[PDB]
Amino acid sequence: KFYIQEPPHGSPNWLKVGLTLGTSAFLWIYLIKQHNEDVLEYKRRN
Amino acid sequence: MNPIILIIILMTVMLGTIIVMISTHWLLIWIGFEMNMLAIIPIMMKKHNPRATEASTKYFLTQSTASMLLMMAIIINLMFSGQWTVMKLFNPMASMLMTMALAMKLGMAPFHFWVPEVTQGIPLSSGLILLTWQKLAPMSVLYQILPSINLDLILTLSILSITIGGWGGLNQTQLRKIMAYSSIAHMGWMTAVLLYNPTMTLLNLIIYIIMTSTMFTLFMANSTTTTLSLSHTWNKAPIMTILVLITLLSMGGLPPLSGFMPKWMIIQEMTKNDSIILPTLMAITALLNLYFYMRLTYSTALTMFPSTNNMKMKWQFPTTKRMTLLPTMTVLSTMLLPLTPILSILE
Amino acid sequence: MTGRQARAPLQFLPDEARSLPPPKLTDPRLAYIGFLGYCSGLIDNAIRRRPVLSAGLHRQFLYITSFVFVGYYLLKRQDYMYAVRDHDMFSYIKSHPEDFPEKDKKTYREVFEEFHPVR
Amino acid sequence: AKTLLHQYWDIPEGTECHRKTYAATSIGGASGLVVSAYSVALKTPTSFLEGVARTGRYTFTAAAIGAIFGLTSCISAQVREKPDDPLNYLIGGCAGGLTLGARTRSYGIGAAACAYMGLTAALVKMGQLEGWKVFAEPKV
Amino acid sequence: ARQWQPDVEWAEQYGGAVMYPTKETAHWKPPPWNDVDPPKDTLVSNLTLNFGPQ
Amino acid sequence: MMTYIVFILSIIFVMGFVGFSSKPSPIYGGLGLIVSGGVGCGIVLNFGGSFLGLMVFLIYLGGMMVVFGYTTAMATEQYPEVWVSNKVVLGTFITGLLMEFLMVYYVLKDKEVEIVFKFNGMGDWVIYDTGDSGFFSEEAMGIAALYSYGTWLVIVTGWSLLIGVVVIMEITRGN
Amino acid sequence: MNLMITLLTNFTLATLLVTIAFWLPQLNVYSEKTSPYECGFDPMGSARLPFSMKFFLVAITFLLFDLEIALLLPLPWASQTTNLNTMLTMALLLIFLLAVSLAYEWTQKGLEWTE
Amino acid sequence: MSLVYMNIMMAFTVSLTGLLMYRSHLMSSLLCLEGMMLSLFILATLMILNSHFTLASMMPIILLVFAACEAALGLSLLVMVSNTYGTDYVQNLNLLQC
Repeated sequence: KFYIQEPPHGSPNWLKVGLTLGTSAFLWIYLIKQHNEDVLEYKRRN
Repeated sequence: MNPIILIIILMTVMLGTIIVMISTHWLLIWIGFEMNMLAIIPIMMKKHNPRATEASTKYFLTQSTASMLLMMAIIINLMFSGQWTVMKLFNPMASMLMTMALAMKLGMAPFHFWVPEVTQGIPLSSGLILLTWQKLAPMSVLYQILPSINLDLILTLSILSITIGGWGGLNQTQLRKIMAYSSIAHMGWMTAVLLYNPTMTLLNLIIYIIMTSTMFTLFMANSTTTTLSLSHTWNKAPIMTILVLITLLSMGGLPPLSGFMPKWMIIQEMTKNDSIILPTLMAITALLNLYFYMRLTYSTALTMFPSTNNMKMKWQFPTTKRMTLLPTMTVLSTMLLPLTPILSILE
Repeated sequence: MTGRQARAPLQFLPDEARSLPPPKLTDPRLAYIGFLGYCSGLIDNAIRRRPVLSAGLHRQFLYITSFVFVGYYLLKRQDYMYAVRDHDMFSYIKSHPEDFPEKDKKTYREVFEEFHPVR
Repeated sequence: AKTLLHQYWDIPEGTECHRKTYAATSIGGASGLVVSAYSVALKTPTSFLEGVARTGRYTFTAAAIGAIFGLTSCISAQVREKPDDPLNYLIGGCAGGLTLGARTRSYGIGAAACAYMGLTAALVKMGQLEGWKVFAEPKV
Repeated sequence: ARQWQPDVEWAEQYGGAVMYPTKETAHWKPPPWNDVDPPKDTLVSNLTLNFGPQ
Repeated sequence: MMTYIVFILSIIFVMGFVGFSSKPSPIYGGLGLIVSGGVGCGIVLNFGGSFLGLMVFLIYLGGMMVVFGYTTAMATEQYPEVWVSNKVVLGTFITGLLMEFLMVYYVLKDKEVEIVFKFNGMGDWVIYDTGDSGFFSEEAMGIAALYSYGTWLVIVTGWSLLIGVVVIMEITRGN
Repeated sequence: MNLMITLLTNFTLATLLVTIAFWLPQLNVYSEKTSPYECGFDPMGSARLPFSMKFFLVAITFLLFDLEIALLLPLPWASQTTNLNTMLTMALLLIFLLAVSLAYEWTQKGLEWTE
Repeated sequence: MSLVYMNIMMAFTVSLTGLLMYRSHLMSSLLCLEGMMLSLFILATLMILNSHFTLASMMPIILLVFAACEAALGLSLLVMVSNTYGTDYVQNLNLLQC
């Protein structure tokens, strides 16, 4: 439809978006874990 | 130009500056400087022309004799008090020669005559990586041996580099000599705080490196050497216009934008001493290094110059280049006014 | 200033950074960081000639996550540096009594001022 | 050198006249030799005789500046005898600027030289009499 | 469009070697665009030897 | 009779090396340079260093060999300059030798020379080793520490020399 | 300075050979012998003429491997230490790096042109 | 004080000025850089030898191997210079103007 000889993209890859969302969900999980540890650490030392 | 080979050579640039960062033996600092020079030669001369040849020649002579002057300084240090510790020196003579060797290295106003030349002919990746590493690495050593420097040297070279970088910038209608004189101006403001509180100097260093990274990325996006090409990049792409606007205005250092967080904090931790007339003369010349930014942005977007056709032809083909990292460094460089208590991240 | 844990220089947060409160949820500075990540992703979609607020929503998520994570560690460093500065200051205050004299802050019934009016 | 500009400041005000003027000529000649050394270093005067001629011209003008400034400084301090006000050195800097304009035989550049040099010299007196430091504390 | 736009003479001001000319300004030449000057030849060629009679 | 022989070798060193530094043609420059390198090797050999000076004479020599090859290759005149050929080179050589003999005068027949430091003008048998029991000729072990303790140092040395090799290769190749 | 004594005696030997060459035997009639000979033809200009060279890499290669000779020469004194395996490791790394440099410019045909 | 120290500093200063002002040859410049290297070498060696600073006597050998490979770099660049011209004076350097 309507193109000539090349989509350089347009049908997006199924590698990079899955990898970036996977590591970004990993980073959100780890930061929530960090902040919970920090609240526990403050109320532990005091 | 195998990419294995270029990854090797830039890894040696990495290794040279890491050796300069890591070591307390003076020979290792001198070796790191030399290795940085050795690897930074063939990043240039990827061209064939004698432009790159003679520019690398000038760079070689100036940078090599500055390194040998540094070795002279370390030798007079050990004719005096015998230690290989990077610490307070024990000679005004050796500190004089050492600061002048670093002054030839990173460029001061009596010593900058290789800088517009060496940026005049080289390609843009070469200029980017030499400006970033070759202006980061001597400032580490200056931070290391700050408490034993005769103040007249640093201060006079700083004032003179600011006023020469302001004065010479008014004429050059290329891009790279404008960028070189801007480098001189920022190195003047980086050196000028070194005897008072060096956290400001290293913050000035990081923000200047981010500004230059954005600048050279926005000159890699378009093969530009004069303002005429900048007018054609007005007529080919709209977002480049306002990005050149905001980045050149932050090169000027205006308060709502984020080129002001260096200057203002420097004036703070400068005028908490009783030097006032000299910082306000510095800041008036820092007003003066801004008119060539203004005529540049005038030529880019604030006016509309006539463009040649075949931009009709260029409209079909998008700017599908590589960018190093354009937007992240851009908005980290431009919207970072209210995070001034992220001064103390650096210390 | 100079460390004051100039022993582990790369120690980005020491054991002494476990005593002050961590940066809370929806603090205004980390909110501004997330806003900058949102604007960063907007202008990144503006670069590559792709539609704004469209087809880069995963990049919106990634940029916002990256900046919020970085700014989280930066805020923790900020709080540690200002806490150790305040503690060192107060130790040097308590250390020397006689060198920091408390003036007799007298009241204004006898503290004279020259006036020099305007007419 | 710090020693002979210290000799210039350490002339009391007071009158040790013709010696204040000799020190002012020495400062002007030193400054002229600086400027002339650079300007012959970056011109290749073609030839060496013309280089001596150019350095003689620049040191000649700068020594004239130093002489005329020292003379009008001493004359003002003898006539009015008030070391407090910088108006004597204001007259001094404007006299030096007008005589620089005389040595170049242009008039507008000489007038701007009068204005800028008068203000800067009166400022130097004003800050030294008020007491401002030489460039630094360097402490905090 | 009655909104004035700058012109070819503004461009010729803003184009060239340097901005402000002097009495020396002819020597600064307009620099090339590939940064390579193609014509360069001054005949640095072969050298003779008379490997001769005896 | 003579005692200042290390200082006299230094004087000969400075004479030949200043006539080197006055820049005549590199043929004569290399002649004065190898004269200076040999007598500097004599200085450091007579001072106490066993092999290091003869070593550096060898290395420095080979460098001057390659320098001579390239000055035959590239920089040739219709008639090259000597010290006594041109006005400027002759003036520089006479003035440098003049400053040398003037320093000789102020050291010999006077007390103190204070150009950059108050240099104590007397003979260099002081200071010196007071007969300490070496038994292993100190500088031999002083270089032998390079492979014992010298872990990081020769790593960066050999790495930079490998980079030097590939750098020369790519700059020559880049035509 | 015993070597200096011997060097002085050999220089006096060389000067007596110079003087017995020039002064003593016979005369020195001039006016054509001073001409430069090539094969029977007076050449163009003279020598000291710009002479290009073939090798470009080999001389600098000589220079760098002479410097690496200089690094390698305290192998005899190194051979008596308590840290033997470290000495062996760094020495093998030095020669292995040297041979890597040689074989690199050997496979990248650095020596396959006008040697 | 050991008067050889002052004399080698004298030779240093003169070789430095010879490296700075120079008539036309790049070759003489590289040559006098190599000379000033040798001067700094001999001075540092006599320092260490008076000190009995036997532990880190890596300074002479490593100082000079690094500075001689700098000279090797310079000879490569002089090869490129004399390749793109016939004469390599101060003339045929005036392009790429300041």
